[PDB]
Amino acid sequence: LDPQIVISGSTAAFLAIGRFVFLGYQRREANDDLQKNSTIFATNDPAGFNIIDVAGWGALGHAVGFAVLAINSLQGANLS
Amino acid sequence: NFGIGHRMQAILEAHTPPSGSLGAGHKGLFDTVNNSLHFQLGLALASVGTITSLVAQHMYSLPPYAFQAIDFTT
Amino acid sequence: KAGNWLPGSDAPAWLPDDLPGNYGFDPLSLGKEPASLKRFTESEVIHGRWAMLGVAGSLAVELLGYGNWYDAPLWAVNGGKATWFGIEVPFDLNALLAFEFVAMAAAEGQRGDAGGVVYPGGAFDPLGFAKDSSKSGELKLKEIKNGRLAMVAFLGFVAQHAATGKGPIAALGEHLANPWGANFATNGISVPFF
Amino acid sequence: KAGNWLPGSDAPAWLPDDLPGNYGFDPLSLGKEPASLKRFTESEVIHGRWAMLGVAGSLAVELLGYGNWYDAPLWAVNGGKATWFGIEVPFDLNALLAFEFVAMAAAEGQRGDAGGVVYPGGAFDPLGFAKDSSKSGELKLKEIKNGRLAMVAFLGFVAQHAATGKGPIAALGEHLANPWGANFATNGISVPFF
Amino acid sequence: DVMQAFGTPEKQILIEPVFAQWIQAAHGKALYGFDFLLSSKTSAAFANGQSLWLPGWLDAINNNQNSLFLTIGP
Amino acid sequence: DIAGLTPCSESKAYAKLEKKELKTLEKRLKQYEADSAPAVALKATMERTKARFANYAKAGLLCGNDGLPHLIADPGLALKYGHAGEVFIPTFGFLYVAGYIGYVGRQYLIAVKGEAKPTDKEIIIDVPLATKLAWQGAGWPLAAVQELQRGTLLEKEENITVSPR
Amino acid sequence: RQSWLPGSQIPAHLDTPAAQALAGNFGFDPLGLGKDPVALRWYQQAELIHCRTAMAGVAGILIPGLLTKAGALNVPEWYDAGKVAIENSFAPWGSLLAVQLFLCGFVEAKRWQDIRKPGSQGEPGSFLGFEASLKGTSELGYPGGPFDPLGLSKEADKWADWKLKEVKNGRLAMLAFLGFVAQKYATGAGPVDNLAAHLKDPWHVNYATNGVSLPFL
Ligand code: CHL
Ligand code: CLA
Ligand SMILES: CC(/C=C/C=C(C)/C=C/[C@@]12O[C@]1(C)C[C@@H](O)CC2(C)C)=C\C=C\C=C(C)\C=C\C=C(C)\C=C\[C@@]12O[C@]1(C)C[C@@H](O)CC2(C)C
Ligand SMILES: CC(/C=C/C=C(C)/C=C/[C@@]12O[C@]1(C)C[C@@H](O)CC2(C)C)=C\C=C\C=C(C)\C=C\C=C(C)\C=C\[C@@]12O[C@]1(C)C[C@@H](O)CC2(C)C
Ligand SMILES: CC1=C(/C=C/C(C)=C/C=C/C(C)=C/C=C/C=C(C)/C=C/C=C(C)/C=C/C2=C(C)CCCC2(C)C)C(C)(C)CCC1
Ligand SMILES: CC1=C(/C=C/C(C)=C/C=C/C(C)=C/C=C/C=C(C)/C=C/C=C(C)/C=C/C2=C(C)CCCC2(C)C)C(C)(C)CCC1
Ligand SMILES: CCCCCCCCCCCCO[C@H]1O[C@H](CO)[C@@H](O[C@H]2O[C@H](CO)[C@@H](O)[C@H](O)[C@H]2O)[C@H](O)[C@H]1O
Repeated sequence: LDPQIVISGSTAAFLAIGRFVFLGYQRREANDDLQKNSTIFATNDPAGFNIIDVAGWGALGHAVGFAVLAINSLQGANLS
Repeated sequence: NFGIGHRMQAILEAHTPPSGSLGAGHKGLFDTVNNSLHFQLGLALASVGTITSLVAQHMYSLPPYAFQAIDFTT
Repeated sequence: KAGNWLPGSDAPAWLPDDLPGNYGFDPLSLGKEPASLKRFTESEVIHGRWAMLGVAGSLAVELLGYGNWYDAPLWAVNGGKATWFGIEVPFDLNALLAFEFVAMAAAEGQRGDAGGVVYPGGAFDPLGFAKDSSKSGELKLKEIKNGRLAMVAFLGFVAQHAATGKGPIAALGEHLANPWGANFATNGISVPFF
Repeated sequence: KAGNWLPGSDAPAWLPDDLPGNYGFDPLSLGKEPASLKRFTESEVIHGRWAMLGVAGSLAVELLGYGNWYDAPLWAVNGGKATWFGIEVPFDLNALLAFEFVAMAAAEGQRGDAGGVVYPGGAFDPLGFAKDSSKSGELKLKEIKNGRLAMVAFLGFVAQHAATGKGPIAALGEHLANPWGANFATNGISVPFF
Repeated sequence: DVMQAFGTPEKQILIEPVFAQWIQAAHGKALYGFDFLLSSKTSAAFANGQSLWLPGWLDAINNNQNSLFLTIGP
Repeated sequence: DIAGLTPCSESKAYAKLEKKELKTLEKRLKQYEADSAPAVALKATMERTKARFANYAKAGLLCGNDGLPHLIADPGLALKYGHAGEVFIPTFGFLYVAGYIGYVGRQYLIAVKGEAKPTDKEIIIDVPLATKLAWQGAGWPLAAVQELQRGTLLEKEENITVSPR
Repeated sequence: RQSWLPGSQIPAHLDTPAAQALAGNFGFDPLGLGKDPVALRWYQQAELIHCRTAMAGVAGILIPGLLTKAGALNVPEWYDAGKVAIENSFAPWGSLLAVQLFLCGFVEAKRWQDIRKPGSQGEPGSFLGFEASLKGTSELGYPGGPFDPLGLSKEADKWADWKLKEVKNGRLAMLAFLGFVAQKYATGAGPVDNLAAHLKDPWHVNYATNGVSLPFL
């Protein structure tokens, strides 16, 4: 498997579902100076999808993407 | 501080069996555990105490160190 | 009320008379809590609908002559190629998982937000059989009864295959040939002391 | 009232006088409840009509020389082919089951919806024999009496074949040849200690 | 002890630990003859892991000169 | 066989153990005269020993490498291979007698709590009452179930003293 | 007042009007098993079912056995019939037994639900018009209806006598079956063989000389 299509595809899929499908569900579930949300990560995205969400759904995509590459690499392996 | 993830108090308040078999369930236990150093130390000792036994049971049967098995006294 | 599952008994008070498929069967009183019963009512229909498709798909494959339901995914493990009605499907296992996860998440995510709606109608009822909502009571009873039967049938497929290892149609032919010598009592599995 | 089944006995009160074929026979009081009797009244006529066709068919096959009623379906299990009056019928067992199930389900489904209409008339009475109500009383009695006779006759075919293994026409010929040496008492099963 | 003292060791109560030996067989120990799961060469569990770790594990568990699931008795 | 054991009737160690036990008695029997009482006692012990090893082998006990009988406690294995008389059947023998004792004692306790001085009936036993209850305890399994089904076996929580919590 | 033991104290729970209305009440309950009225009602049903099953079973052993000795029939011993029948059977005993449990379980369940709620099996619409005949009679354990084709129970003047005869013969049949089991192990012969052997020499062929029953002697 080519790493670019697999990792890009999985990342694209997980960003889409996080923005169009489960964004509403996550927001409903989601809803001394080192413990306060001092910086509000404001975004111009119409649906409220901000950088923190991008890191989260993007991280899942990368993790799932490498799992596909790792599992496939085993097939045809020697001494393993 | 980043607006994602779980609040531990929320998780505990949610886990109440509907039939009432556990009464109020886990309501109030976040403050009980979080405000009691003895509740925390009791949990830590119980967890580490069991882990120490696991170390004993697994290290003799699955020796991780080279030439450990033949050193009977060790 | 659809009927009585145990003639001579009294229906539990927590099962309303107008609930489709209400035979008063709740010996463990799982639906005693009204909030729990609401979830169970939705879940039963969903399980029945999937089981009705699953049983039809399991029977259709073996009747048409493309193996049994149990052997369908073996191509993805033996290096074979997917087929459908004898038509080769270019996709491989990894591609199939991607399509299914994305598609089902989109469709199931949409249904989840609806808030436990079990009879959408509308786009899901193009021919408008239940559009009247007056005669829908009879149809809902037919759906739940066929759905319950399909759920029982599918468990019969899994259990029978785990015992004899044959397909449901093959097992039926085995029973018909020797009804008294080919049944669950002669597997050597289901009843250990026989 | 047609008559009395047991001379000197008292007719049950729950059997209406006008009911065709009413001989006051209900020793077990099965028809005591009006709802039960209504269902049983229809079922008796349906059984009688099928038995009359069944007995007439069973005799016709053997009289015309095509075998007895019991051996008719053997072609489906011995790898043969169906015949009707000697001419081959291309259909096989699986096709016959499918067509019969669909045809009977449609026909019997329509009857079930009518709600126990024993005597529909109309399209089913093209010659209008039962058009008049006054004459219908006697005709209904003749139908139920011939029907009850046919039901007993078919039970005779089944019981006699099991004991002897021959066809109804063959049995009648055997009895006529040696009445005192060929009967139920000499078949070795009906009467034990002989 | 009383049976041993009176010179009749055959009269003592010796209960085999079949539940524990059954677990050992499930892990691949062929001594007890239960022969299922990792002790059964025709099981799915035995086959699926036969290319990853079962060869090394099965060699170690069926050697009675180490401490990996020692043989047990009354 | 089960768990690598072998039948005692087919065990070399089991047979060897019997020879050693009899050999020990035979050595002692040499120093006594044929008709003397010590000789009679020793031979009686020898006969019992031979019968014991014969009976255990006949019963089908499994022997370990040590040659000693080993019991089988899992009900499935015991019933499948004819070892039910080792643990399984004895299990229900005990529970019948144990419940008999417990049920009879409970009946006596309840019976005397309606007397003027209940504690006097616990140090001076009402033998006529105790004897009657002993004979009726043979049906305790039936009686106990009926109390369980009637809701009279147990006392209500509102009548049981507890400490502050 | 007829008693199993003249002069003994009849248990109080067997002297109530409800208990004395049971068939075969001779005041016999030394263990006090039926002291609870609810339990006595259940045990009365158990005794009737055991009585009727034992009567059918013992008649199925004794009548074929007596005819076999006379030569009218050729039936094996009751303790060998199961093996002989299965060899010439169309099904293995496992499939035969399984069908039996399904069929027996169904009718036993309907009887069970009638004990808990008498007359409840007549619930309209439950059975295909036949539920009207499944209500039973006013007495638990005497269903009547289709179970009494000749209508012998309708005769009030003979009702009490019929019930006493059933329980008396039923109790006798139960002891007869227990005798068959005991005599099979003690003697290793058939029940009619045991009867003939006793009649041949009563004073030397009995349980005191079978070598099993009396080991102390
Ligand atoms: C539940 C069962 C039951 C039991 C356990 C008993 C038990 C007893 N009853 Mg009772 N009865 C029972 C039911 C009934 N009894 C009676 C009516 C009576 C009466 C009238 C009497 C008893 C008595 C007795 C006692 C006799 C004591 C003894 O050693 O006799 C020894 C037993 C025998 C001598 C009989 C042995 C018979 C043998 C096994 C059969 C032999 C038959 C052969 C054909 C003989 C060979 C041929 C000959 C010519 C040599 C005994 C405690 C007697 C007693 O002591 O009362 C205070 C007494 O008088 N019972 C009735 C009818 C209502 C019963 C109905 O179910
Ligand atoms: C105390 C716990 C305990 C444990 C650890 C075991 C363990 C075992 N039992 Mg036992 N058993 C127990 C209690 C226990 N049993 C009790 C209380 C009963 C009486 C109700 C039985 C009745 C019983 C039967 C009837 C059988 C076993 C059997 C077995 C063995 C294989 C089946 C299995 O997976 O069992 C693991 C145990 C459990 C998960 C707990 C529940 C076990 C149930 C009661 C029995 C399951 C039987 C199984 C479906 C048979 C499959 C076919 C077989 C040929 C392998 C296994 C060594 C089987 C065997 O090998 O027989 C020779 C067998 O046939 N057991
Ligand atoms: C005997 C019978 C019913 C008898 C009922 C009785 C006595 C009931 C009696 C009582 O209940 C009462 C009234 C009142 C109660 O108080 C008392 C009792 C005593 C309880 C029905 C038969 C009913 C018989 C019927 C319906 C028969 C149908 C036969 C058909 C269709 C045959 C078709 C074919 O034979 C062909 C033509 C050609 C072949 O080759 C193929 C086949 C398929 C075999
Ligand atoms: C059901 C029954 C027997 C059924 C037998 C059947 C179906 C046999 C069938 C077959 O044989 C055939 C026909 C043919 C064979 O080829 C095959 C088989 C299959 C073998 C016996 C019950 C037999 C039941 C018995 C013996 C019960 C006895 C109970 C007693 C004595 C109780 C006494 C007391 O309880 C009181 C009343 C009051 C208390 O206070 C005191 C005590 C003392 C506790
Ligand atoms: C703006 C816009 C747009 C666009 C967008 C885009 C294009 C985006 C992108 C995005 C992206 C592109 C993102 C990414 C992310 C990523 C991440 C976040 C990652 C992570 C990772 C990780 C975490 C990893 C880990 C690991 C390691 C390190 C090792 C091995 C293992 C693992 C894998 C686990 C659109 C048109 C739509 C619309 C309009 C607007
Ligand atoms: C008093 C108190 C306290 C204390 C406590 C304690 C001290 C405890 C302990 C405890 C403990 C100490 C516990 C333990 C537990 C354990 C468990 C529960 C386990 C489990 C396990 C499992 C489940 C497993 C499984 C498995 C197996 C077996 C094999 C294979 C793998 C697996 C994983 C599957 C506190 C502080 C709270 C406070 C309050 C009071
Ligand atoms: C082989 C078969 C595999 C099957 C795998 C199934 C995986 C299921 C994962 C579910 C993850 C959560 O997803 C799901 O969460 C909620 C239900 O719980 C839904 O959301 C809804 O749930 C609440 C509780 O019922 C409702 O009151 C709200 O309307 C809404 O918040 C989401 O719209 C749905 O996406």
